[PDB]
Amino acid sequence: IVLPPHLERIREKLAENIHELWALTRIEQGWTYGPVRDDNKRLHPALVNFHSLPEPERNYNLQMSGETLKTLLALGAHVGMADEKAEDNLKKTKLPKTYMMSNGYKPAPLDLSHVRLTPAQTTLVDRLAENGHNVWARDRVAQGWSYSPARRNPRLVPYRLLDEATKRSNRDSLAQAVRTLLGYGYNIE
Repeated sequence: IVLPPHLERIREKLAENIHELWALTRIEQGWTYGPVRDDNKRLHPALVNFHSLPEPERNYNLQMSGETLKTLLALGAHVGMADEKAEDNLKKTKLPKTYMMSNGYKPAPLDLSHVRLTPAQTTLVDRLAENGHNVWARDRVAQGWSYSPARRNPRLVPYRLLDEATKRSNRDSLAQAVRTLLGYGYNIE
């Protein structure tokens, strides 16, 4: 079931904030920019503005954001605009210059400190995490979705096989995705 047209804008904004959060998480752990990945020196080429990612990487991120939204809908959630003023009123987290990369990129995820999941929303985050298509893309160090010798990609690790710490990282990523939607003024019921 394709993503409804009225959720296409939020698919883009969601992917952008997920990238900012991912980049922050990496930079906290000592990662810095370089054009070729180096896991010993912790250099990563994705520590750039979202719009400056290679098109295939941007497209993958948009696909993953869209599949969070489609999985919410498959779980029966009602997702719709409720507060048209919320987006204008959003602010970004202002990090110190110690978070800026050599290319001038500094992450600026949304300040969602005011957002509080309702019980039904907490339950939807839990059901997203437990859904059979949820994976940890271990090489991307990120939550993602897998929707369709060796056919399967073992590096997309099903949630049910993760150790507790990585389950917690995966679930928290989905919590921030849902809180991002709420921050932009969507109700989720």
